Order: sequence, then structure tokens, then C-alpha cells
Amino acid sequence: PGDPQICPKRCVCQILSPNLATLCAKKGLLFVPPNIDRRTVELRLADNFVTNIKRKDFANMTSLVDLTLSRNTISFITPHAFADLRNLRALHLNSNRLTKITNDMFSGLSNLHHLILNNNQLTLISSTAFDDVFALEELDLSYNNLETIPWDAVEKMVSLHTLSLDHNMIDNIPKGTFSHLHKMTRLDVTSNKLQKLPPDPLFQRAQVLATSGIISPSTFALSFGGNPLHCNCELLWLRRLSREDDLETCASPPLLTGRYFWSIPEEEFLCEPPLITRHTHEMRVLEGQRATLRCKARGDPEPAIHWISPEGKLISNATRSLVYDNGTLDILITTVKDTGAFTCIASNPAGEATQIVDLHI
Amino acid sequence: PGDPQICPKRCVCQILSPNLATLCAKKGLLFVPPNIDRRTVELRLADNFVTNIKRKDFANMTSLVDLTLSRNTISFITPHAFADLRNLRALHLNSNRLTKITNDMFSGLSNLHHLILNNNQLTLISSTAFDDVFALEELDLSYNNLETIPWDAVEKMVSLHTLSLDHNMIDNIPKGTFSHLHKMTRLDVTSNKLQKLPPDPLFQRAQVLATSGIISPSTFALSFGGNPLHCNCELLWLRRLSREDDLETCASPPLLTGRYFWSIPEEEFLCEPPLITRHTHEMRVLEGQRATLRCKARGDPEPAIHWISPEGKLISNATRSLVYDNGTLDILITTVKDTGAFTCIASNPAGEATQIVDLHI
Amino acid sequence: ETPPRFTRTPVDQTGVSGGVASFICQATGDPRPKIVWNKKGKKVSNQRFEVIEFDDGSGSVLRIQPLRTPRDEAIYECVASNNVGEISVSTRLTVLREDQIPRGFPTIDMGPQLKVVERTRTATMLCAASGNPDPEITWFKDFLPVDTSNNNGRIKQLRSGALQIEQSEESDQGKYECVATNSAGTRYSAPANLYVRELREVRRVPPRFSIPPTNHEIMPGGSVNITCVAVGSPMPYVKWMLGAEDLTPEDDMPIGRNVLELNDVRQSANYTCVAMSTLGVIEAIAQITVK
Amino acid sequence: ETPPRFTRTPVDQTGVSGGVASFICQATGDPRPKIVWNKKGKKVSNQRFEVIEFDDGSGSVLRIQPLRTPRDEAIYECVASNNVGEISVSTRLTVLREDQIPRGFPTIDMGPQLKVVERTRTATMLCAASGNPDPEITWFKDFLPVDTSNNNGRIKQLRSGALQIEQSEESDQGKYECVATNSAGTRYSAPANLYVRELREVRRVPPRFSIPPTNHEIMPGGSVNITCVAVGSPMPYVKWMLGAEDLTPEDDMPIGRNVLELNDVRQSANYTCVAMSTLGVIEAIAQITVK
Ligand SMILES: *[C@@H]1O[C@H](CO)[C@@H](O)[C@H](O)[C@H]1NC(C)=O
Ligand SMILES: *[C@@H]1O[C@H](CO)[C@@H](O)[C@H](O)[C@H]1NC(C)=O
Ligand SMILES: *[C@@H]1O[C@H](CO)[C@@H](O)[C@H](O)[C@H]1NC(C)=O
Ligand SMILES: *[C@@H]1O[C@H](CO)[C@@H](O)[C@H](O)[C@H]1NC(C)=O
Ligand SMILES: *[C@@H]1O[C@H](CO)[C@@H](O)[C@H](O)[C@H]1NC(C)=O
Ligand SMILES: *[C@@H]1O[C@H](CO)[C@@H](O)[C@H](O)[C@H]1NC(C)=O
Ligand SMILES: *[C@@H]1O[C@H](CO)[C@@H](O)[C@H](O)[C@H]1NC(C)=O
Ligand SMILES: *[C@@H]1O[C@H](CO)[C@@H](O)[C@H](O)[C@H]1NC(C)=O
Ligand SMILES: [Ca+2]
Ligand SMILES: [Ca+2]
Ligand SMILES: [Ca+2]
Ligand SMILES: [Ca+2]
Ligand SMILES: [Ca+2]
Ligand SMILES: [Ca+2]
Ligand SMILES: [Ca+2]
Ligand SMILES: [Ca+2]
Ligand SMILES: [Ca+2]
Ligand SMILES: [Ca+2]
Ligand SMILES: [Ca+2]
Ligand SMILES: [Ca+2]
Ligand SMILES: [Cl-]
Ligand SMILES: [Cl-]
Ligand SMILES: [Cl-]
Ligand SMILES: [Cl-]
Ligand SMILES: [Cl-]
Ligand SMILES: [Cl-]
Ligand SMILES: [Cl-]
Ligand SMILES: [Cl-]
Ligand SMILES: [Cl-]
Ligand SMILES: [Cl-]
Ligand SMILES: [Cl-]
Ligand SMILES: [Cl-]
Ligand code: NA
Ligand code: NA
Repeated sequence: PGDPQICPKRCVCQILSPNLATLCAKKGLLFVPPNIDRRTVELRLADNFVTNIKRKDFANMTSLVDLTLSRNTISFITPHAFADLRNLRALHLNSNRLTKITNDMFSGLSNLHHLILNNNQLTLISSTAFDDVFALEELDLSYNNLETIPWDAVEKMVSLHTLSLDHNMIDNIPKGTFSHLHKMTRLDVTSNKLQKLPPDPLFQRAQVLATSGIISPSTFALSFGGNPLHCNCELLWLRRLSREDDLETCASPPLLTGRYFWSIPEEEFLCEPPLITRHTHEMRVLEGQRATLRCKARGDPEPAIHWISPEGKLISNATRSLVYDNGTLDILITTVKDTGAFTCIASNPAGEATQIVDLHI
Repeated sequence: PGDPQICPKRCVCQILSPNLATLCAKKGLLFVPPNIDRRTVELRLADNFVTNIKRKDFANMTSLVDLTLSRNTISFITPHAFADLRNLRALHLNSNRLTKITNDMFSGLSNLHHLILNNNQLTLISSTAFDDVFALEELDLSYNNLETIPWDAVEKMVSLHTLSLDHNMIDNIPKGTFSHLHKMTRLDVTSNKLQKLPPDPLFQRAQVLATSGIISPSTFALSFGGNPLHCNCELLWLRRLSREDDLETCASPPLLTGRYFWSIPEEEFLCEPPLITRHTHEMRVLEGQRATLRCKARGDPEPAIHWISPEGKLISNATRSLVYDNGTLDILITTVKDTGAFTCIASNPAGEATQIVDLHI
Repeated sequence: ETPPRFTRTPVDQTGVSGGVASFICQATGDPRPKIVWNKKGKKVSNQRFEVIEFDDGSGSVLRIQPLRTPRDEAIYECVASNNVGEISVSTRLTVLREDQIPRGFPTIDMGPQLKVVERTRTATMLCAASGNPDPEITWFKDFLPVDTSNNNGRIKQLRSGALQIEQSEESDQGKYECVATNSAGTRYSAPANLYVRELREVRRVPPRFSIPPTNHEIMPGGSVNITCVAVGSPMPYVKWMLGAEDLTPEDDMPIGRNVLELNDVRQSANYTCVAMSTLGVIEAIAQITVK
Repeated sequence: ETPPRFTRTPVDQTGVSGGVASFICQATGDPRPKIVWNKKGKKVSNQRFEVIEFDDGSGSVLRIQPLRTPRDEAIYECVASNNVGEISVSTRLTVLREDQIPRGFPTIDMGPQLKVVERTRTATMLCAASGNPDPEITWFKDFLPVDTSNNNGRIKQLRSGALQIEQSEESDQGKYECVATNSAGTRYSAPANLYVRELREVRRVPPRFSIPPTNHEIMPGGSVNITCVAVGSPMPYVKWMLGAEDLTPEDDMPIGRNVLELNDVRQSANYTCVAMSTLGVIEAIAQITVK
């Protein structure tokens, strides 16, 4: 281990802190310099033109802690390029051209407290891409194309302080994401595609509300203001909160389009019960054949369609049957055991409505 | 024409300047407000969440001059949405999600002195997209994915002051681009993929070179520092200029890799003469059949392959013959007129080298 | 005065890894009995163990979330103590992990969702469960057992696992949980919130045809436009049908007006225009006869 | 003293829209004749009309770029005047636009490119042109006619339209233009720059085989590796060939070392290893005989 102190030709390395520093920032590098002392604790490559991270570049660096690639051209990172750094606590990839997060990317990282991806072009993240790092204090995805992220891996990080999703395309946030997650100060959803938001105790602590002469703090900071909110009873819990007005606006339903979210009274947030539009009254097909049952119901929000076997409880994806998203029912092998009266049920936050179909085989 | 003064519900409209102002900036709109007085000279929609520009939005606005869509989510603009504004001198689309510039986009614009597209995702621009505005003083494409732009339309704008291509993927700049250009102060190519640069009197006036005690103003400002320069005699004219050192770096040839461009002495900028690698010695095929002639030559830079008919000046893509990029020759209909000794010539800035192939039919 | 007595005691329970469990212990006495929960011979303390007193004050409820196996596997003890007496009850908690789940263990096929009900109206919290044998459904509101007893009262559990609250109060709103129990263990559904909002009454008008479908006579090969319009509060969806065949898909269902434009039909059939709303369905007939 | 005299006079010219044209007029006299260029009866002035004096001082050159039709169509007049005399010459310029170009008009098939030559070496500026009839090629350096005269001198024009400069001076560098002329008109090639750089001499080594291809004997069905290495300055490309069949594509040509690994060849053939450089080509024979 004992050796001289080597420095890249174009960089400046400092021994001043007991941590070895290698400062390559703003040196006009087109690639990661080949000669860097593997004992470097702090490596600054930021504000360079490097387009590619080879595995050789960051390989066999034990003591690296801060690594800043920010403001580079990087469009590609070789898998396991970062496998080597077991002590890396912060990685700044921000302001780069990365369009994807591969599952082997960050597959050596562990003790990482900051992963900064902000201001990249990423359209997708691999399902297992974040599985290797559960210890992240901060995950910054800001300013990307992401439609969704691997949420089940996000809730597996219990140390997460701030999650910045702002300025993305995100469709929705799963309900049970933050349920058992704690110690979370901040969440930024601004400038996204979210129609609704799931309730959560953290979001109950996002508000500041108190009686006169008493002051209630805000333990959670939340900004959803940039989204095309679909404003109905599902957002009522959010409307009942006492918060600042960030000028979030309701896109839908058409009655509320253009109205500011906090200006609308609580009573005007309205969801509507299910109504069954279409059905198959009676059906006759023999045993062991392809069968199809149509039930389609409308409402605000669009109701959930479930089925009920004759004198029975519930169907599902299973060995003898399959259910779909649009409501159709496929019994692949029909049997005389299935002859009878099936019930179609449609559920909504406002209510539920049922119809009946009859099946003879 | 005489009517009341109408204002969007959520905006603030000012009659203070003889130009009618409508200021919607930072109002949290998800879409362009339907009610805007068509007499508006100055319209600020900036820092809003609009995802779509409909034809109806900007339609029948005669007097509009400044229109700022900056810092929006716009991913789409309906064709001829801007057909209506003949008096628009400035359009700020910057900091948006646009991935394409359609030909019908900006197909109503004329008198435009500023088109600001910077900080968008554009990967492509239609060939005729810029044909409608030749009056542009400033075209800012900065921070995009563009591999190339419709140069022949760029040289058709003779009033162009500043062209900002910086932080793009641009491959190369055509040689005869800037000959027709005049009154051009600034060109920013920084953080691009350019290997070389074409000579030009503007680039000859980009340098500051003077004797001691004399200060030289730079009439033309040019920044190429962010590129993977291929450093050979083709860049020698650039190396002979006296300019500031912006820390541009040579990517190639391998001998110069990593070297700073301005540190390398002029004599070390080396291009190499052509060398013919492959040939077809003799060929026999009859008349009216598919024929192929292989000539492939290497060098730095890669030499230009041309052909010589027996006792003839040269060939071309034509009725009787076709030439390709890789150097192969296809005579689709061979004739006894084509029987003879063909000469293959490969040209380079360093020199040229020839070989001979014989053809009997 | 009077030594305590156990009015209700817990039972042996079995649950999954990450699930929850509840032990209900309530007592009577003068003085009011002090309810204690013990793991081995010491009062239970941990981040996941939460005791919830009853609004009556008769007792409390021990709730363990989430379930950690085998940290929580042990015997537990309810202790009802007062001035003149101390009495005890024991129950056993076993927790098996996610791969140890046998087939037939209670599984929640459809859990409760968000539900918003106007005050003094009927709210129904749905639940569906299965297993071998068929599991029994019980409900918990705000970590407390819901009283479904057939004794005359507001809250009533249905034939389906769904719970029904008529004449909804403001105190009805909270976190509801569906609990499936059988010989194989106990499973809790994902929690769901019931929101109680103030009553807003608005005139509700059933659907009536503003323009009924007009009987039209066109010789074969032609094309006609039948105007069918319906009105109401809510404004009903309008749909055309030939027999049982829906002539418009559910994706586009014009609310105001639906016109039927027939293409070169040279045979004869009777067409039906339908108007559907939550207030009931109305359907009228349009007779096209070809000569 | 002596009235002037026309040593060279312009000629009628025809060009395209956007092209250029040059009229060469030089005179002799004592005093030196003042050369004037007139459009109609007035000296030419405009942004596109640029007069270029000769280094001799004998005369000037009128260059019109670009050509604007029909603004520039007119008769033009060179005037040589001095103390004791004034004399005149006329020439007609006609300019036809891009769609008026007849077939056979001079077209430049291959124009000159950037060329960088070491001092006191041979630089060759290429040009190719075609048309009916075959056009004549003339050259212009820095808006001045290049003197290609066979009178003993440095600059010589080749059988091809290419211009050749032996023993390149520093004053040789500039902007060169190829000019094709025939009965149909005159066409200029795109301008190209010649860069003259200082001479750097390096020792040049023709290719020699460092490891010549080794004759190998392997019975049929086997696989062998033949080591062929060549050296030189420049280091030659190494390529394998069976007869006239190139065994490596031009995309990957190993500079240092090329090995031939043979696959299951059960017949017999003689293999050739080749090393190519700008200093020439060397080829050696590797023999594989199957038994
Ligand atoms: C790490 O890699 C470097 C170079 O790749 C090597 O010199 C060093 O020995 C390696 N360390 C270990 C522990 O193998
Ligand atoms: C059930 O199947 C449908 C399609 O057959 C699928 O979309 C859905 O995700 C499945 N759900 C489960 C819980 O397997
Ligand atoms: C429902 O989905 C199935 C496939 O999942 C498709 O084949 C069918 O056409 C759909 N029907 C409707 C009415 O959407
Ligand atoms: C402009 O369009 C609007 C609506 O599209 C119309 O009311 C108005 O009359 C039009 N003005 C002119 C001058 O065509
Ligand atoms: C000649 O052929 C090349 C490719 O085969 C093509 O790109 C080029 O446009 C052709 N030239 C003309 C004048 O069409
Ligand atoms: C050369 O290019 C032509 C078409 O441009 C193609 O058909 C041919 O395969 C190419 N040959 C090689 C060796 O690349
Ligand atoms: C259906 O149409 C036929 C002829 O078009 C008619 O005879 C019959 O009465 C109609 N149905 C009813 C229920 O009236
Ligand atoms: C080719 O190979 C044969 C047999 O191996 C040999 O006799 C002959 O001499 C070789 N060719 C030359 C030119 O030596
Ligand atoms: Ca060291
Ligand atoms: Ca892996
Ligand atoms: Ca930290
Ligand atoms: Ca994946
Ligand atoms: Ca949006
Ligand atoms: Ca019902
Ligand atoms: Ca007005
Ligand atoms: Ca158009
Ligand atoms: Ca201006
Ligand atoms: Ca196009
Ligand atoms: Ca680059
Ligand atoms: Ca030669
Ligand atoms: Cl910095
Ligand atoms: Cl690279
Ligand atoms: Cl960048
Ligand atoms: Cl602003
Ligand atoms: Cl929209
Ligand atoms: Cl944005
Ligand atoms: Cl007592
Ligand atoms: Cl614990
Ligand atoms: Cl009512
Ligand atoms: Cl005299
Ligand atoms: Cl002019
Ligand atoms: Cl030499
Ligand atoms: Na950069
Ligand atoms: Na924005």
C-alpha cells in the first residue's frame, strides 16, 4: 500500500486534508485521466467534457468518498464501473446526457448517502437498478423524462431524507410507498403528470395548522404544484389541509378546469358513483371452450370491475380463470361447475353498483 | 377593431405602454388561457406549465411582438400555431420538452429577429423548418441533441448575428456555410462532437494578434473548446491563429490524444498521404450485366476516392454509371465502350496516390 | 370494593411476517381495573407494540405492527389489577414468515378502498377474503374492534365481508381494516380511509327523453339520421343498441346527444336508444322499416 | 514620352448566377498606364466589383463576385491612359441564371481541396471539368491569373486539369481557383486553400519484414497461426491474401502485427503476407502444404 503520491498531468492533487484530494475540475478533459492515485478520497471531475465512463477509470479506488462527474457529456457508463468503491458516500452525475439507468449501474454502491442524477435525459430506470443501494439519504431525479421509477426499491430505503422527482413525467405515486418509511423531510413532485396523490401520515404533517396563540411547525415539505390535478373526492383529504398556496391548478373534471386547487371549496370536490354501461345478458357455450364475459362501468373515478361466481366470493387471475384490466372475463376451460348466475360489481370511492349475467354450459 | 380591453382571468394586463401588455408569467396555468386580447403586443406566458400549444391559442394576434413560452412543459406545437403573427419579432421557446422542429412549425413567421430554442430536447429539425424565417438575427439552439441542422437554410439568413449551437451533438460544419453570412458577431460550437473546423474569413477575424503595445479587438467571437478535435493539417490554419486558450483538447490521432490544442507546435499537426489498400486487378464480365470495381485507400484524413474512365476525365452518378461512398463502382449496363484501363485516384490534403484496374467485356 | 373480573379476554392468534395482530382485553371492577400487557414477566415495550385504551375505559387493545418473526413469538399476559384484586389471562402469538404460509391461509382477495360519504347517508366498506376453511371477517376502526353485534344499532356487517354504516356520523371517519381469521391464522387487509363530508342536497332528476328516437322510413340502401337526446340530473349517457348489440363503445358515450347513422341496411330491424344514469335507465324504440 | 499600348486585353465571357468572372487588362507605357474599368461611360463601382492590380504594375484585373443577372449584363471598358495617350478596349459580359444553363456548359466534376505542402516540395492542386466541347482549364491564385506558360519556371499545368507547383515557396500559399472555359461559357470551381508549412525532415524507412511469414506444415483439418510482422517509417499496414483474395478488410488493418489462423483447410494453397506503406509495398510467401 505504501507508495508515492501520483497526480494526473492536467489536474492538481492536494495532500492538505488527511484525505487525498485530486482536483481535475474545469480542465477540459475529454476522458477520465488514466493516472489517478487510488488512495484519493475526494475526486472532482466536474465541468469536463467526458462522454464515457470506462470500468478501468474508477477501478480499484478503495478510499473514494466524493466523486463529482457533474456538468459532463456522459451518455454511457460501463456496468460495474462503480463496483469498486465501497466507501463512496456521494456520486454527482448531474447535468449529463444519460438516457437510462442500468441494473448493473450502481451495482457496487452501498454506503452512498447522495445519488444526484438531476438534469439528465433518463427515460427509464431498471427495476433492480436501485436494489444495490438501500442506504441513500438523498435521491435527486429532478429534470428527467421519467414516467415512473422502481417504487418498491424506493420504499426499501428507510434512511431516505429527500426525494426530488420534480420536473419529470411521473404518472402517479403508489399508495403504500411511504407507509413504513420514516425520517423523510422533503418530497418534490412539482412539474409532473400526477393526476392525484395518495394519502399518507407524512402528507398529513406537510401542513401548518394551529389555533390562535399556538404555533404548529411543518416537519414535512411537499410540493405537488406542477401537476394536471384531477380534482375529486380522492383529493379531498389534500384540500382539507392548511397549507400555502403554490398555485396548483385542476385540469379535470371539466367543471373545475382552470380553477386553482386551494380556491375551490371542499364541497365542490366531487367523485361520482359507478354506472354499468355494458353487459352480456345471457351466454351459451359448451365445456372446455373459450368464454368471454363483458362488464364495463363508468364513473368518476373510473370504477374497479370485479366478478362474483355463482353462490361464491371472488374470481381472479388463477388456474381456472383470468381477469383483465378492461373488465372482460376469460374462463379458459369452462365447466358445468361454472354454470349459474355471475355477478358483476363495480366499486368507486363514491359507491358501488352491480349487475348480473347468466351462464349456461 | 375598436373594442373593450379584455384580460385573462388569472393574468394582469397593462395599458401603460402604447403597446398592450398581457402578463401571465408565473400564474400556474396548465394551458394557454382562452381569453387574451388579440391586440396584445407583449405576451408573457413564461414560467408556466403549458404542455400543448393549440392553433386556437395564438390565433388572430396581429400586433404581437414579444411572446415568451420559456420554462414550460410544452412537448408539442400544432402546425401553423404561429402562422397568425406576422409582427412577431421574438419567440422564446427555451427550457421546454420539444423533441422535434416540424416544417410547418414557424411556417408563418417572417420578421423574427430572435428564435430561442435553447435547453430543449430536440433531436432533429425538418429540412424546410427554417425556410420561412430568413430574417433571424439570433438563432439559439443551445443545449439540445442535434446531430446537424439545415445548414443551407442557415446560410440563407444574411442578417444572422449570433448562432449558438453550443452543448449539442453536432458532427461537422459545412465548408461553404458562412461565406454568404455577414454581420455575424458570435458563433458558439462549444461542447459538441466536431472533429474539425472549416476555414473562413470570419474565423480568420476571430483571432486577436498584435504587436507589443497594441491591443486587438476580436470582431468575431468563436468558441469550439468542447469538441473531440481530430488534430492534423486540416486544423493547422486554426492552430496558426493567435487566440486565448480555452483548454480545447485533441482526441485524435492517438499520438496527440489528451494534448491541449494550443500547446502542440504547428509542425506536430500532421495529416498523412493516401495509400491504396485494396484493388481488383483484372475483371471479365459481358455486356449489360452488373459490374463492381473495388478501390479502397486509407490515410489521415481518409482519402477521397474518384475514378477515371479509360482515356477520360472522370465518372459521376449518371445514367451509365454510379459511384458510392465506400469507393465501389457500379456500371449498371456495361458496354464495349467501357472496355479499357480504369484509373483509381485517392486524394488527401497531404497528397494523392493512384492505382490501375483493367476491364475486358 | 369489588375485585375485578374479565369481561373479554384475548385468543391465540397467528399472522404473517409484516402483518399485525390485536389482543382485546377488557375488565370490570370498582375501582376501574388497570390493564397491563406483559411479555414473559415484564410489561411490553418496543417501537412496534402499541396499546390502545377503549373509549369505555373497561380495557385496552394490544396491537403489534409490523410482525417480526421470531422476535414477537412468545406468550403474552393481560393483567387486570385494582385495589382489592389482581387477575391475569394468557394468550399465545405465533408468527410465520412469507414462505411458510400454507395454502388455505386467509388471503384478502379484494380489500377496502378510499370511501367518501355524505353525512347521514350509507357508507359501505368492501372486503373479500378466501381460504380453507372459509375465513371469518371482522373489522377494526382506528386500531379498535368494530362492534357489529346485531343488537339494535347503526353499524352492521353484511353477508359479504363488506361493512355498512347507515346515517354516517363525523366520528365514523377514520382508518378501517378488514380482518380474515380461520384455523390457519389471521390476515389483515391493507388499511383504507373513510372520509365523512357535510351533506349537500341537490335536485336529482331521473332521465327523460328530450328528443325521443323518431320513427323513420327509408327505402333500402339509404342512410338516415335519428336524433335521440336525453336530459336529467345527472345528465344520462346516451347509447344506441340493435337488440343486445351495443352500437357505441364505452370509451365514447355522448352525454348530451347520440345520433344513429345507418349504412346501407336493406333488411329490417328495430333499434333501441338507451339513456343511462345513476338514477335508473330508460330506453325507447325507433322503428326502421325497409320496403 | 511613349503613348501607351495594350499588352493584354480581356475577352467576352459568360457565367452563371452566383459565379464570378475575370477580365485581365495590362498595358505598357512611359509613364506607367493608368488602368480604368468602366461600365457604360463611368468607372465601375459596387460592392461586388473588385479591381485587383498586378504585382508588375502593368495593369489590373476586374473580378465580379457574385454574378447578378441581369444587373451585371453590359459592355465593359478597359482604359489605359497616361500623359501622352489614352486608349480603350471593350468586352461583353453575359450572365445566365441557374435554370438557363445549357447541357455541355463547363461543369467542375472534381474541384480543388485543402492542400498542405512542406516548403521546397511538390504541391498539386487537383481539378476536373467536363462539357461540350471539352473545356479549357485555367487557374487563378488570389484573384490573379496563374502563369502556366511553358517558359522555364516553377508553375506547370498538367494533362489533367491539376496545377503543379514544385519547390513550394511561402508566397505560393493562398486561395486557388480552377476555371473551365468553352464556347458555352465560363465556370469557376469552389475556392481551395494551399497551406505552405516549414520543412521538417525525418528519416524514411521502407518496409522490411521483422518477422517474415513462416512456412508451416499441418495435416488437413487442423488450425495454425502464422506470425507476420513488418516494420518501417511509416509503420506499414499488414494484410493477408490468398491469391488475389484479401483476407482482412480495410476497416481493421493491423499496423504492427498480423497473424493468419487457418480453419480446417484440407486442400493446398500458397498464402501471401503483404506490408504496405507510402514508401512502397513488400510481400512474402508462407507455404502451407496438406498431406
Ligand atoms: C487494483 O487494480 C490496480 C490496477 O488495475 C492494480 O495495480 C492493483 O494491484 C489492484 N488491487 C488489488 C487489491 O488487486
Ligand atoms: C391479472 O392479469 C392481467 C392480464 O391477464 C394483468 O394485467 C394483471 O396485472 C394481473 N394481476 C395479477 C394480480 O396477477
Ligand atoms: C379487453 O381487453 C382484451 C385484451 O386484454 C381485448 O382483446 C378486448 O378487445 C378488450 N375489450 C374491450 C371492450 O376493451
Ligand atoms: C380571428 O379569429 C377569431 C376566432 O377564430 C374571429 O372571431 C375573428 O373574427 C378573426 N379575425 C379576423 C380578422 O379574421
Ligand atoms: C451520388 O451517390 C451518393 C450515394 O450513392 C449520393 O449520396 C449523392 O447524392 C449522389 N449524387 C447526386 C448528385 O445525386
Ligand atoms: C459499399 O456501399 C454499397 C452501397 O453504398 C454497399 O452495397 C456495399 O455492400 C458496400 N461495400 C462495403 C465493402 O462496405
Ligand atoms: C319489430 O319490427 C317489426 C317489423 O319491423 C314489427 O312487426 C314488430 O312489431 C316490432 N317489434 C315490436 C315489439 O313492436
Ligand atoms: C506454390 O506451392 C507449390 C506447392 O506447395 C510450390 O511448388 C510452388 O513453388 C509455390 N509457388 C511459388 C511461387 O513458389
Ligand atoms: Ca498512494
Ligand atoms: Ca450484477
Ligand atoms: Ca451524510
Ligand atoms: Ca429491467
Ligand atoms: Ca404537465
Ligand atoms: Ca347495486
Ligand atoms: Ca382591443
Ligand atoms: Ca405548410
Ligand atoms: Ca432587433
Ligand atoms: Ca423533413
Ligand atoms: Ca464532447
Ligand atoms: Ca501515385
Ligand atoms: Cl466548479
Ligand atoms: Cl472515449
Ligand atoms: Cl451537456
Ligand atoms: Cl419572470
Ligand atoms: Cl392541454
Ligand atoms: Cl420542464
Ligand atoms: Cl375498598
Ligand atoms: Cl425494535
Ligand atoms: Cl337526496
Ligand atoms: Cl512626356
Ligand atoms: Cl448592390
Ligand atoms: Cl525527404
Ligand atoms: Na458539459
Ligand atoms: Na416548468
